[PDB]
Amino acid sequence: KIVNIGAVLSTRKHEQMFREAVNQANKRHGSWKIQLNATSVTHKPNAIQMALSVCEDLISSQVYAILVSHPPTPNDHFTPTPVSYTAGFYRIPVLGLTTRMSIYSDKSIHLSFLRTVPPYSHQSSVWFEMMRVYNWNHIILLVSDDHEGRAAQKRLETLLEERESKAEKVLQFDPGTKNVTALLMEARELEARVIILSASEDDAATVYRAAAMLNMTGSGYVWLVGEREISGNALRYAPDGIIGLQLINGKNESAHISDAVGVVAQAVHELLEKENITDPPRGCVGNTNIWKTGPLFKRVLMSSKYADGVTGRVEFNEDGDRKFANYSIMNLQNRKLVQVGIYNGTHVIPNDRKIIWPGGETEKPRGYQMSTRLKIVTIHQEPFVYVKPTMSDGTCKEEFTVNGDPVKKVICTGPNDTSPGSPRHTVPQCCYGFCIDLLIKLARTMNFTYEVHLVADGKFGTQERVNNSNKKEWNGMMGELLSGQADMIVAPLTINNERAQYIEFSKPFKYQGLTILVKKPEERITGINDPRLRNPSDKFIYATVKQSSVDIYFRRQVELSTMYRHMEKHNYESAAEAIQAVRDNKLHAFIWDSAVLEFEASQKCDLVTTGELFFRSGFGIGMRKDSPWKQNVSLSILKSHENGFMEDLDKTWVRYQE
Amino acid sequence: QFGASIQQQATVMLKIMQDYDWHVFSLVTTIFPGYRDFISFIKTTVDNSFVGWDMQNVITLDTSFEDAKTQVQLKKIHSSVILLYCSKDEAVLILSEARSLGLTGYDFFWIVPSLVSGNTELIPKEFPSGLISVSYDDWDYSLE
Amino acid sequence: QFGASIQQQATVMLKIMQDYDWHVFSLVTTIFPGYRDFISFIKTTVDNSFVGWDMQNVITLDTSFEDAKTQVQLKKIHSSVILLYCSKDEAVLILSEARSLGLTGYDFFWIVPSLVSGNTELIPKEFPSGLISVSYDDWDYSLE
Repeated sequence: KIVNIGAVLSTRKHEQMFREAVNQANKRHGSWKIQLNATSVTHKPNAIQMALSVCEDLISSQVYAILVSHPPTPNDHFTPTPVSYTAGFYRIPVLGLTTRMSIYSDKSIHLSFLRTVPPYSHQSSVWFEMMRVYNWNHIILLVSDDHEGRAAQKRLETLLEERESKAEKVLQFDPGTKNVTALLMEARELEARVIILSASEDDAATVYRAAAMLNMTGSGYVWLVGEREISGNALRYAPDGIIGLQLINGKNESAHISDAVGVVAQAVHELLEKENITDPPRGCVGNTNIWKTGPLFKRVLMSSKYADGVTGRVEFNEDGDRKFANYSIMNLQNRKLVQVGIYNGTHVIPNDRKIIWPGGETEKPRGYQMSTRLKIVTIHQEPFVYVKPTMSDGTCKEEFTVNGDPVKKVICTGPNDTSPGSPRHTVPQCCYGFCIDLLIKLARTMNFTYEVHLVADGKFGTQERVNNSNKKEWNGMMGELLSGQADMIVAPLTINNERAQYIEFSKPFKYQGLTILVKKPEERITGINDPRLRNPSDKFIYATVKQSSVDIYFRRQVELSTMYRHMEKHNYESAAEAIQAVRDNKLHAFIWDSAVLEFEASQKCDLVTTGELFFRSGFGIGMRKDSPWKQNVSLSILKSHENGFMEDLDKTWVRYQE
Repeated sequence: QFGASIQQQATVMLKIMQDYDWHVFSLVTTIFPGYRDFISFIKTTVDNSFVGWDMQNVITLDTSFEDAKTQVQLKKIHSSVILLYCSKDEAVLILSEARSLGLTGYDFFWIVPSLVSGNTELIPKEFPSGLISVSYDDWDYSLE
Repeated sequence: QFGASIQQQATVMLKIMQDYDWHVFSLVTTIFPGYRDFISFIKTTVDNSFVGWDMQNVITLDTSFEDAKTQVQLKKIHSSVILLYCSKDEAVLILSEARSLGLTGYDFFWIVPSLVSGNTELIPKEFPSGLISVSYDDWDYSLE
């Protein structure tokens, strides 16, 4: 007829308040014959013998609830873990009250741990409420604590599942280092300014000093931190105008103890109304039998619904967290904490105080500034991308064409040869041609600067297994684009269904098919329907560029596996290698686009194309995902389609013959 | 520890599914903890495998099933291979509902991990004869 | 008596299906008597039609359903038009089971005979709004 409650509490005044709450718990519950005893223990500066003393004292006491209520501990470990593990050996609920670590959220590790405080990842949902208010989509994540970093990434993907957007940059590294400013500058070069930080006080002060020295706290830079990042020297190193969070009664222990007493008391009076009552045995000596109503009492604690307390509607979810939590939103106005918002369990309301930002006006700074210098990457296409070495030092010889058109070149940067050939030789040379004039037309239509560089290899990019952990990766232009080093691929991109699933496409500027390059008895082949090419031999030598989209289009064709097995022994690096090889009469056929070989037939009369025209497709501009550089650029491309500028580009290279 | 984690075990089970061309499957996840890592590992493995897995959407749970809202999600199942991540006392009720809904047919498969399959002696009669399990408990190599 | 028969009503319902080109359908028959003549009349009508109907196999019920073996035949239903022949008492359970299955969709039509369509006043809440029925109940021509 007795119920024992164990507690690890230090101060005698709060012990007296705890005993007073135990005494007042039996007030409104009638004259029932249940009794409530409480046993509180102090704290030795160690942790092993503390765990020993507490575990054998609570075995000898046979308690039902175990409480740890020590915020101001000098050790920064904050580990009530061993007593919770010892109670989880017999499945006894330990109600943690102080820490908010995400390692306690794993119920597979902490089998019988409950708590009335949520982890900080729920604050990101509050920050998602910022996304419900300030209408901001692209974020920049920075988490140093990797024990909670996977849970923060999980919660972030759970929040972004609704809008189906993507985080622009995520970062995880070892806490303790200092040279993280390179990734800060890489995030600075991005369009967004939203900064989400999840670390301890030392790394927060380190990144505050790094933003202060590099002036990343100017206009438009969105800063959004929590309670751990506004304490200690991080509060001293914080810039003025930063927005932070505050836990209402997060450190106020006296009402929190009474709330915990009310929760435990109503849980015990709920459990007394049901059958199958079991008791914890004397597990110190000769008792390893588990307490059989562990998950039963846990299920009692799952449906615990309350209506008493100064905090309010305390309620457990499936994770045993805190529902309907009042939060405060603070601002740092001239090294002074100024309250600028309140938060109920679903909605943010700013108070009568104004919101003064570190940049300009008091309204929200739209920190989504698009890149005025679009990084352009391309492959060396032979009739389209002419690359010429410089004359004296980084210069371009301004030669004139035969039609009175001056060639407007650009200073591009490119490697010299392949990686076994050239170890490291990347020089700036002169790029011009077809798509360069297309980019000149785009820069004439819309005012934006650019940065033309070249892809490191001579491949488009295929979907290949990386050599560890069985993961798909891309390479080439797609590998340089998806890594964030490139912005817009201006190249004759072969449009297919696979790449449409991953990135968005624009309107095609080129429209052509496929053809066969031969040299001039049947000297022609007339397409794929030659039966000798269905079952080839060592005579008809035909191949294509290694890691090309033509090979992917043939890989989708499940009835031409013989050509896929035949052409893999003769794939070349570039198409010019195939031109030189068939120039020496070593090749016999080559599947390639139409107008390139038409221009090369206009250059060299021995180069002969075939008669058929299959795979009538289009080539456009390689693009990113949903972006404001899509609609206006596509309208500019269609404006180039409707006028005679396509005919002008034909007059430059296509219509011009010899 | 000298053991085998659930991630490498999921890798082995998806290797089994790749070696059998069992590409049309489903996934039922309960409220047993350590489950979102399992879902995310399945998502990354499907995104990093040459199969292109035809995966039905995840049947999620909230509590012990009322057989009112979980019934609709279980009646969405029409695929053969069924994956599950739960405890044993949950799996008894899951297999009882699956036999009650007829999900234990000859076409339908059931692959469970080693954490739900406990003692070799304690086998309740509600288990389907043909239940696929993967455990590192090798009787050929003793403790010595 | 007057009016049509169940065979002429089946002819009218197949004329409805012919006028709308709903050629992919099914047939679900319960243990209400006169059912083998109904199935044989449908077979001879498909065999005497200019359509070339796509008829799924007949789902035959046995007793009050355990929702174990009948659900296997109900999950085989991939067609659009569902043809049900039963009484008024079993129709509530069949429509509730089909709603639990999710087989009461927008493309999943329901055409019922006249005898299951009972009282105009007594309408249970398990009827889909759009339930197709055929009966000789004409209000424009009275008894006189």
